[PDB]
Amino acid sequence: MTDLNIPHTHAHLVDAFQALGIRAGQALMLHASVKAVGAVMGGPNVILQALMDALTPDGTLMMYAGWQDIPDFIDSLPDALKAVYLEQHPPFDPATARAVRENSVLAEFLRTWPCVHRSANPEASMVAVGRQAALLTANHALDYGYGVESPLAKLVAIEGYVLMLGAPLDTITLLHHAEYLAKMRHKNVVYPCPILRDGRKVWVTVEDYDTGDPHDDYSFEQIARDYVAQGGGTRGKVGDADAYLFAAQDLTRFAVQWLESRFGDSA
Amino acid sequence: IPHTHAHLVDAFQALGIRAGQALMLHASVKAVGAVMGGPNVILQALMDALTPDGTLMMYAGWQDIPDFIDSLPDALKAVYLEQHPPFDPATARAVRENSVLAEFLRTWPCVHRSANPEASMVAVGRQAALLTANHALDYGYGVESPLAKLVAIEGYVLMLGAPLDTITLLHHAEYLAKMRHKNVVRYPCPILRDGRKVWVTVEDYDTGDPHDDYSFEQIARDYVAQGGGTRGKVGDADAYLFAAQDLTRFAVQWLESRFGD
Ligand SMILES: CN[C@H]1C[C@@H](N)[C@H](O)[C@@H](O[C@@H]2O[C@@H](CO)[C@H](O[C@H]3O[C@@H](CN)[C@@H](O)[C@H](O)[C@@H]3N)[C@H]2O)[C@@H]1O[C@H]1O[C@H](CN)[C@@H](O)[C@H](O)[C@@H]1N
Ligand SMILES: [Cl-]
Ligand SMILES: [Cl-]
Repeated sequence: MTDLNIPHTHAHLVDAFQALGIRAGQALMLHASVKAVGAVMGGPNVILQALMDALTPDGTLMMYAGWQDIPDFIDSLPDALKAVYLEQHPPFDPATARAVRENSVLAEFLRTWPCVHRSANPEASMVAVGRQAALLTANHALDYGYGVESPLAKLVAIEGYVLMLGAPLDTITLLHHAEYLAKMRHKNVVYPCPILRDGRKVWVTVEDYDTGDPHDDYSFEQIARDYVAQGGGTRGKVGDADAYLFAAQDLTRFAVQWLESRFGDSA
Repeated sequence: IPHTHAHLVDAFQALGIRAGQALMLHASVKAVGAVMGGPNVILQALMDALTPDGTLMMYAGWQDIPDFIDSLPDALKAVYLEQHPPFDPATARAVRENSVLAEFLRTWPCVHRSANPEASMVAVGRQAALLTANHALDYGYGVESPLAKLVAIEGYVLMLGAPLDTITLLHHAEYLAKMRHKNVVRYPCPILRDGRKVWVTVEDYDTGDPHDDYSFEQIARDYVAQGGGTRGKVGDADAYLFAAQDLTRFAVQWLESRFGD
């Protein structure tokens, strides 16, 4: 066994974020495992407070939220059960829809922050605070939620960064944007979703690339590990966690080239 | 100055290796750095710390297992069925990834190797026969397996620069866990029976992909984060030492609370 630490302070997390390369005004997408950072004096919100302190109010912080309770599976239910879901399941409400189960404690904290913004796409919904929170989350199209009209696309375009805080590299949502952009020999295209329109629940059909299964013989772990191996990003400790800092545009470029050279029209 | 035998012994003991322990090793020889006398000195140092009363195991598998023959042209499959050699524990090579040390261990005097081709384990030391004996061909990571026995004798898993995703013991956790759905595989394999090649059908849980929305890295990272195991440097490698019983219990709970029915 390994015993818990004396709790990390706000100031010592700011120092570590800066030592890693976080700079004022950057736009960051964070993937974190809170337990991996270790005990923090004041709890997990201090992680976010420290990171925004390193970024200043001129910086921007975004996290993937999705929607834990999306009823995207109801076509597989028998007719009577499906009818029950159609009538009784709540719509996606950006104010109260809970983020996906894993590695999302900080996303849920971010939702109680004043001036938080949440994008409109339920399954692909992102949350953000800071200078470009509105810009990044605006007009997130319902179809192809990781594509050209996504917060991921905008993060790449404003040359933001991805910060890994003890989360496995294959949870980098940006890699779904690489899948979207890459010209590949086989893609799976897929579902119902209740949303709010003028304050009333309406069911819509969302069209997207499948993001549950890969489009071919690969895994996100493979791409990311290949990226780190070739020098991508910077590394450093943040609390007890091993942290990685990646340029969004570079990683996206690398991943699209990775996918196209194996399964693309250049293979 | 390459790492000396003594330097590695002291690092193993600093990490928590002790005389008499039964240990499964997962290593990346590259990660350790140059060792004076080569990679075998890693194993000699570890066995020195364990003493002859200790036991050292690694996953070997079978690099050349022809479990893919049904996906070949029929004409080629027919050639495989006539000409591909059976699994022979004496000479079957281990799988290529992170296995330099497993191949070294296969030349140790008194090494034992378990009979399940795909799931084959090699071991030396006091309990090497116990661990490798009567390894069932079906469900090779299940109840009749070296992993089950490693847990029963309160052994350990030592990660020596190898990735946390490569912990074979977690396939035993997958076997044990009551989950909503587990994928079963059935595949052909030639083995030796009374000195003769016989092709058989092996049944197992899939070990190539997880049975649900998880990764082994994620489980082991959660384990470490909640205080599981010890950590430290061995040579140039990041090392982790886990108790096999506690890690299995943690991983089964982890799987059941997330993907149970
Ligand atoms: C309309 N959506 C479904 C389309 C359907 N055709 C897909 O099969 C289905 O995906 C299954 O569920 C994944 C769990 O992640 C399994 O894939 C995992 O298993 C292996 C695969 N190699 C791992 O290696 C890999 O990492 C994967 N994690 C798939 O079997 C989709 O729903 C999921 O994905 C949605 C994201 N849009 C979530 O919103 C849902 O809650 C739901 N989890
Ligand atoms: Cl978390
Ligand atoms: Cl190796």
